[PDB]
Amino acid sequence: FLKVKNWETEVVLTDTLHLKSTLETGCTEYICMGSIMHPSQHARRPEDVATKDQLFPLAKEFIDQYYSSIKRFGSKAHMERLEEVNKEIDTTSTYQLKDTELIYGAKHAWRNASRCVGRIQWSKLQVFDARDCTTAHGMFNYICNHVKYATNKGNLRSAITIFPQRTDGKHDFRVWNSQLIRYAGYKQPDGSTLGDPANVQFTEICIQQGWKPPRGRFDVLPLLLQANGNDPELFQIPPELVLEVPIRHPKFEWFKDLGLKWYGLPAVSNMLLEIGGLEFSACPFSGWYMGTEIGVRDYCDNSRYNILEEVAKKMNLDMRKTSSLWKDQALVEINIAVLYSFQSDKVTIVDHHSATESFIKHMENEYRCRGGCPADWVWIVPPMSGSITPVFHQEMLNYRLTPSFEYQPDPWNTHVWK
Amino acid sequence: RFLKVKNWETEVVLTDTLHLKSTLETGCTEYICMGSIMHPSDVATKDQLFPLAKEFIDQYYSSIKRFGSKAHMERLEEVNKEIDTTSTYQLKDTELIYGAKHAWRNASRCVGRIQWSKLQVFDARDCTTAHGMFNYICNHVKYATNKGNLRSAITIFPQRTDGKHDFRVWNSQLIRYAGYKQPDGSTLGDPANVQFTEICIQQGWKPPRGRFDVLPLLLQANGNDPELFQIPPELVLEVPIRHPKFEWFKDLGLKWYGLPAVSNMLLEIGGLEFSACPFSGWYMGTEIGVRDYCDNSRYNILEEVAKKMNLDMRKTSSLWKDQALVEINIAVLYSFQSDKVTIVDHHSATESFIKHMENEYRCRGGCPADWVWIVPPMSGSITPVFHQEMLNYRLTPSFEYQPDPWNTHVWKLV
Ligand code: HEM
Ligand code: HEM
Ligand SMILES: Cc1cc(N)nc(CCCN2CCC(F)(F)CC2)c1
Ligand SMILES: Cc1cc(N)nc(CCCN2CCC(F)(F)CC2)c1
Ligand SMILES: C[C@H](O)[C@H](O)[C@H]1CNc2nc(N)[nH]c(=O)c2N1
Ligand SMILES: C[C@H](O)[C@H](O)[C@H]1CNc2nc(N)[nH]c(=O)c2N1
Ligand SMILES: [Zn+2]
Repeated sequence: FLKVKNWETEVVLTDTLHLKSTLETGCTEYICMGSIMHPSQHARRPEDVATKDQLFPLAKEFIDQYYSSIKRFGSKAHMERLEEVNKEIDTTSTYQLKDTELIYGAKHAWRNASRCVGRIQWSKLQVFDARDCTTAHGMFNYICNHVKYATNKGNLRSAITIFPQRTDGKHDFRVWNSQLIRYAGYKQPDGSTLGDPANVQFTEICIQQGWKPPRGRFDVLPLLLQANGNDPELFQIPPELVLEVPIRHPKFEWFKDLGLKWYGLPAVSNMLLEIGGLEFSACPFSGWYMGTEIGVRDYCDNSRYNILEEVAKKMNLDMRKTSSLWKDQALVEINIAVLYSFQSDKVTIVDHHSATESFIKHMENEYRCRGGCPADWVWIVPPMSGSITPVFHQEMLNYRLTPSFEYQPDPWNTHVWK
Repeated sequence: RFLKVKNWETEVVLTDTLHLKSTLETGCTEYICMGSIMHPSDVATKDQLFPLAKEFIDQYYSSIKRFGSKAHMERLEEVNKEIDTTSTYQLKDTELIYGAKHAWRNASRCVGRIQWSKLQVFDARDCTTAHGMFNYICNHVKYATNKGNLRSAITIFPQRTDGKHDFRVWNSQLIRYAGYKQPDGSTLGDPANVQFTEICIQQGWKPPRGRFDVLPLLLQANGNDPELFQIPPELVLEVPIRHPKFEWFKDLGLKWYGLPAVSNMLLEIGGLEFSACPFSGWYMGTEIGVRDYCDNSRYNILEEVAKKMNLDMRKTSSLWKDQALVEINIAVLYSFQSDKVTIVDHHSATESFIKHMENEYRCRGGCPADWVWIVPPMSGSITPVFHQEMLNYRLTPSFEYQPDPWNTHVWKLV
């Protein structure tokens, strides 16, 4: 057993769930790697098509967990399912999940995501089974339906669309975009960057593939979709499906003249979903924003839109020295504007005070019913005003449970073109 | 073996080899990370002390480029004699200074370590009574305060012997404000110090019962009962807090003390334990402006400031707390700078820490750093440390936490 304490409330929780952790964290009793982005390469199954003794134990573990979850461990259906999975692996080197298992696996991958502050919502996830997809055109159709469903005219709904699992590693389905909706970035001749600097490389691949860039500050990128290991294909998302919020400020009438906007739907498309040894390399999922993701990171990171200087100028702050806290002062006003703007357009958004309070409640729920909740303090604490949120004062234990979402390489680093 | 850390803002990659020198526990395991746990988890025998002493003497003679020398070998022989005959040993003055500086250098939770080699070390190992401790501490406060031009310093009292004769400063810091619980459930002064305030009162302290009463010193020598002393008021430098634009801010009546002086930690050098070792530097503004003033469990002034700012406090999404938090921290920095009392803002402090970290990697092979503590409690991602991967491990000499003395002390009077 392990205890975590909240230093504000003195609430103490006792963790037993960590006994079921599967993968290394990267830490040891002599070194802590808690602030490393990718601390571990420990995987549950090796590189490509596993042998029977490598895959079946992982499948058995997941099926056991699923049938335990529904109070049917050792039931007739449980033992038949094991026999069935055994024959599938025997004859195809893989196996196929039932619809119920796929849904259970996706929801638990979200429930197990230690870096996600939004998990109080984990059981309210709409799962779209796209495992019958065969072409990039079919992927585009599935993604359009996902975006329209999840956007829901601003009343956002969490969703995941799951394309065919990896087979041999040469027939991967991939969304080359990091998110379904991102803005292009362009290297300028004078050395600067127009648009989102984070997407410069992906933007160049799109242009190189035939995309005609309008070369503005907020150009929605095309989709670059790879089916069954083939070369990726470009598609324009119909603009009526792309909900955007123009950013204005409730007090500063000049703020609108900065010309800022953002999109409403955060839709991660570069991660891998791992369920029982199966690897779903294309599994775009979406929820709704916490305001700081846009107002602190997207807008104010030095390597992103980097707007602090512009905003502080318009505010007439003393920008001569750091100790005037002009960056901090502008940072708050920018984040007021983002929240005010989404709320004014009735687009779902959560501020970091409400989000972190919900997460503390979610932790307490999980310790009561599940005996723990894996949580990564470095990622859960918001990137502004940290200690005036309750999660700053909350001790957390981090460990890796399966099913899970994993990072994977960018496909342009691995794809051999045809 | 090597380990790489990356900065995701700059893409600089640093290579850590120094971590191979750790041999004490982080608290984590191969399958669980406890990096956000505040405290993960009588005296050394002869056999335990031998290898600890050797490792320290070895590293000291290596630092002065005398490893393997005649002097090195004779020092090791001398140390082993003392352990064999007395069950402990005594550091040379050079070794004490080196060890104190390196405990600071090794403090993975400290963002101010670019200053580590400029530490003034006061050797107080000849002290025998609480009155002598009081004298040493007054001299430290006066030296460190230096009329506002603060200088880092540490004063080292005699090491633990059998654990029954410990020297302890019972205060958590040398200068702190009292807190008083009221019958109606409210608190006057600093809520963090209510418990220590009660102990002082019970020992005979007559409290003024104000909002900013400087606490007396409660000093324990040689395992005896602790004794009360009033710090001479002219040695306590304080800064009234005002704001460069809001003339009403001074009406809040806020002030703080200039000298941050930690007195409840333990200094370990070569297996020796210095249970009383108060040390001091200068403040980073957020320590006062974010934590001391705006923690819900501390002075908790966000509401009053947001009121006077005419902020909309009905909804969290107005970010009224965030807005008030920034102005309070502007006031703290402005006030200290106007009074010419050393202070550093979190932007300057984290920039210097990154420079320090890179230098340490280049010349030492690494820099143990605790991201959870290094990143400031406000505006985290607009400081460079937020984007810097770090490795946390325990090197010795080190500063350690220890139990509060009133939880272990067995009283003697009547
Ligand atoms: C419903 C509202 C949601 C909110 C407010 C939310 C919030 C967040 C935030 C703020 C982060 C940190 C992201 C960053 O700093 O870049 C995060 C990470 C994460 N979220 Fe959630 N999230 C939500 C829904 C979801 C859903 C539906 C899923 C999956 C089905 C999910 C899976 C994850 C994962 C795996 C991570 C960490 C991996 C990574 O981003 O590198 N989240 N979340
Ligand atoms: C010179 C200016 C210094 C600055 C600006 C500075 C800054 C800081 C800050 C902001 C913290 C976190 C404190 C907290 O959040 O409660 C810290 C922790 C720490 N500091 Fe430094 N510090 C300085 C000097 C020193 C000195 C002189 C020593 C010892 C010789 C020292 C040893 C430590 C240790 C051991 C910790 C972590 C242990 C703990 O506080 O729980 N620091 N420092
Ligand atoms: C579903 C969702 C909701 C939300 N509110 N925010 C996010 C942001 C995730 C950002 N995360 C960055 C690292 C990565 F790119 F590798 C994977 C995605 C996702
Ligand atoms: C020397 C110094 C300088 C500075 N600028 N700030 C500090 C703050 C240390 C706070 N830390 C809290 C936990 C503890 F009480 F156990 C030990 C002290 C210390
Ligand atoms: C639970 C969490 O570890 C705790 O609140 C820590 C977070 N980081 C901190 N960082 C600093 N500098 N000081 C602190 O007291 C804390 N508290
Ligand atoms: C190195 C460090 O871990 C890295 O900058 C992390 C810090 N915490 C974070 N937290 C969130 N939510 N998102 C991030 O991208 C990061 N980046
Ligand atoms: Zn760890």
